Amino acid sequence: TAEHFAALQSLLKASSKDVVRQLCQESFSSSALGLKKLLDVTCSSLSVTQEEAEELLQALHRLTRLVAFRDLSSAEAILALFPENFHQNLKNLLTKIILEHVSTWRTEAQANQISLPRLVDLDWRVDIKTAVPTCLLQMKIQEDPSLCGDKPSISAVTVELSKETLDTMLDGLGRIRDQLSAVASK
Amino acid sequence: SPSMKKAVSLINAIDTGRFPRLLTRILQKLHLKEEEKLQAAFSLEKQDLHLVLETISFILEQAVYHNVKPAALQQQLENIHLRQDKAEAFVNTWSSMGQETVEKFRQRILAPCKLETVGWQLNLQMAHSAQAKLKSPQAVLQLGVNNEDSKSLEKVLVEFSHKELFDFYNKLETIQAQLDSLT
Amino acid sequence: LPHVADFRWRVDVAISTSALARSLQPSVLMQLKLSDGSAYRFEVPTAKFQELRYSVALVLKEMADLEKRCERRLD
Amino acid sequence: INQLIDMEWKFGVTSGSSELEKVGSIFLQLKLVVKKGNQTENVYIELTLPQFYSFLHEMERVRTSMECFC
Repeated sequence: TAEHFAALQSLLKASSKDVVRQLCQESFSSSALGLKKLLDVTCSSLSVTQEEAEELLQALHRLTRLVAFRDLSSAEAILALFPENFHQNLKNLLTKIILEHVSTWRTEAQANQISLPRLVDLDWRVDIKTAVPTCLLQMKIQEDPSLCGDKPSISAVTVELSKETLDTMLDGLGRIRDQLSAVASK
Repeated sequence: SPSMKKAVSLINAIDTGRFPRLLTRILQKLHLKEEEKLQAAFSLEKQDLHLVLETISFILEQAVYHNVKPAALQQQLENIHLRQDKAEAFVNTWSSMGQETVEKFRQRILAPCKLETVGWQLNLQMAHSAQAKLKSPQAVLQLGVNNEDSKSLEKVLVEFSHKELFDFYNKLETIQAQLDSLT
Repeated sequence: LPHVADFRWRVDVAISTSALARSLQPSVLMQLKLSDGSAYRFEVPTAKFQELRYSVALVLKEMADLEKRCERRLD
Repeated sequence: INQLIDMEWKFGVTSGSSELEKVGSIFLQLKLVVKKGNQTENVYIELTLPQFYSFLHEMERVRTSMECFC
C-alpha cells in the first residue's frame, strides 16, 4: 500500500548501510504481531516517532515476506514493485539487501513452517531384563509453542522396544525407504 | 508362505455361499480397524477362526497397498494353490468395491485432528435512525475439528468483520492457487 | 468471541502411506491462533477446503450487499 | 512402560505454505501406537529425510545389538 512506501523513505535518515541491512533482517524474522520490542530503540535509530516506526517495520515485514514468498531472484522483478516516483537510490539499496538475504530469509521461514510435532533429539539403550533384551527408545519431541499451551514445547517420550516389535518397526522403516525409491515409476 | 499353508486349506473348505457376505463385512471393517455366530456357522474355535479373518484381511490389505488389478490378483491367487472358485469370489468382490476401498485409504488422514463440519452464520445490527452508529455486520464460523483419536468434535467458533473475512478469503485464494499448481 | 489472530497453512501431497504405495492425494494443513490466545491445528481434505472456500464467498457477498443497502438507506 | 504395539506413517512432499509459495520440502510423519497399563496412546512425529535415515541407521544398530543374544 501507499502508506508502506511512504514509511520506507524513513530509512533515508539512517546512519549506515548496516542499519538498513539489520532492520531488513529483523523486520522479516520477528513475527508480525511481535515486531514491537525494538520500537523505542528503532525510534532512536532514525529519530522517528513510535507510530511511524511500527508502520516502517510493518512495511519492511510485508515487503520482505512478500519477496521471500514469491522467491523474487532478479532486480527488475523486485524493482517492478516500486512506484515511478520512488527514491531510486533507496530502492537500489533495498533491492541489493533483499538479494543479499532472500536465500537466507526463505530458508529461515522453511525452518519454522508448520508441522505435526517435530523430532528434535533421539537416543536409545539396550538392556537385559530378568533373561531377554529390551531397547529403551528415548525421543525428544518439540511441539509449537503456540499450541502446546503452558506445557513445555519440548516433551520426552520413552518407548520399550522388544526384539519382536523392533523387527516390526524396522519392517516399517524398511517399506519407507523402499517407497522413497518407487516414486513416479512406470 | 509357510504360514499361509494352513489358511489356504481352511478357506477352500469354507461354504462358498456364505463367503461373499463375510468378505463384504471385512472390507467394511478395513475403512477403519457376532463372533459366536461365525464360530457356529464356520465350525471353527475362536483361535482357529481368527486365522481365517487375519488371512483375508492381510490379503485385502496387501491388495489395496499395491492397487492390484483383478488379473494381477488372480495371478497371485493361482500361484498360492487357492482353488479358482474361491478366487472368483475374491476377484468379483474386489472388482466392484476395489477402487472405492482404495479411495478411502487414499483419503484417510494420518494426523489426529481433521476438519469435519463447516458452518456459517451471519449477525446483523440495525439502524433506523439518522445515525445511532454506522455499525457493520459480523460473521461467525463453526469449525467442526474432529479429534479422530477420540471422535470428539471441538466445535470452534471464530468471528469476522467484513474488514477481516476478505483478508481471510485472499489467503484461501492463495491456498487454492497453490493447490491448483499441483495441476 | 475470538477473532483470528493468525492464520497459517501448508499444502501437502501424500506420496505413500503405511497402507497405500502411491496415494498422490493432497491435503491442506491449517493452523489458527485466535484473539483469546487459543490455537488449533487440523488437516483439511480437498473436498472440505472447497466447501470452506465456497462458503466464504457466499458470506462475503451477503456482507457486501447488506453494507451497500445501508448506503441506499442513507438515500 | 510405553510398549509399542503398532506404527503408521505418511510420506510426502510439501507443495507450498504461508511463508513460501513453492516449497518442495519433503517430510515423513509417523504415528506410533503405544500402550501402558491396558490403555493405548498415539504419539505423533514429523521427520526430515536426514532424520529418517538417521532414525533407520540407529534402529539398525539396535537390531545388531539385539540379535547378538540367543
